[PDB]
Amino acid sequence: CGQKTLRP
Amino acid sequence: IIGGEFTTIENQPWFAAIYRRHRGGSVTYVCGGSLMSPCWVISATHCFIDYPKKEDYIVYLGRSRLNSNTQGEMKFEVENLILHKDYSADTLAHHNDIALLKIRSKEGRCAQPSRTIQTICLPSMYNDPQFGTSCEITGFGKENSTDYLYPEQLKMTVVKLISHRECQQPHYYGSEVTTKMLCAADPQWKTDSCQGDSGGPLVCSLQGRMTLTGIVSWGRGCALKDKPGVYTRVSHFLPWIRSHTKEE
Ligand SMILES: *C[C@@](*)(O)[C@H](CCCNC(N)=[NH2+])NC(=O)CNC(=O)[C@@H](N)CCC(=O)O
Repeated sequence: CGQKTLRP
Repeated sequence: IIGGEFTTIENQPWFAAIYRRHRGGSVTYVCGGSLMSPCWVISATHCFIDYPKKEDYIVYLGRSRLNSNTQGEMKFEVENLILHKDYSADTLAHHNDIALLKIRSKEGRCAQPSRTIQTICLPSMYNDPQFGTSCEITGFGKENSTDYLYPEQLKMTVVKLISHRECQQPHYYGSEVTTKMLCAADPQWKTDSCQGDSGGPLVCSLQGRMTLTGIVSWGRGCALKDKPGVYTRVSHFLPWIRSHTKEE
């Protein structure tokens, strides 16, 4: 949880 | 919302868009949500009020566009919609706005958490940021109190928190603001949440991981001089949530 993926 | 940042299902991967169906084929957007475990979403009570049927509600996880399918999204049945046995609201506020939906796959299983399908961290006990902390909300909210179409692309905005000393004041909400709800706004009249936004995320990351600090509930007018936005502080509801999630 709180695991916000990275797609920048 | 009235902030300014169309975003996607990868910026707020835990957000659940909640829909209600109709005898005549369609569906319309009610309120937001937040995954907790695989099969438990969690919104506000004033959404399922006038139409309290757990059967005529469909729920979407992994979807950024409003009235259009986002590939790699999961549709659910609300196999159990239990609300808060103390919810009530007056001529302004709403108290105890918090409900839990237990979802199940049309095939028979819970959420399979992945890139888009993700869950939030619950706040610990009596733990909330200070009164300056910028936190971030989202939703398919109303772009204007007066406006009437719900923007087509998921939104997002950051907002500063406010104190009891602050909100309890005369030019604000006086004694309508209680200790089981957080007040939030920007310097003045620039950003806020709004209708359609309810049942969804006040987001502050604490100690590292981004947690479910609050939940959008009410406020007089969207983005207004001396008029914050109120969220149901999940802090105090921690046992309630945990008390239903396991057995009954
Ligand atoms: C149920 C939910 O969709 C909304 C969220 C409103 C959030 N508004 C702001 N500015 N953050 N909740 C309600 O509509 C609950 N009732 C009220 O907000 C009323 N006090 C409305 C008063 C008004 O519109 O001036």
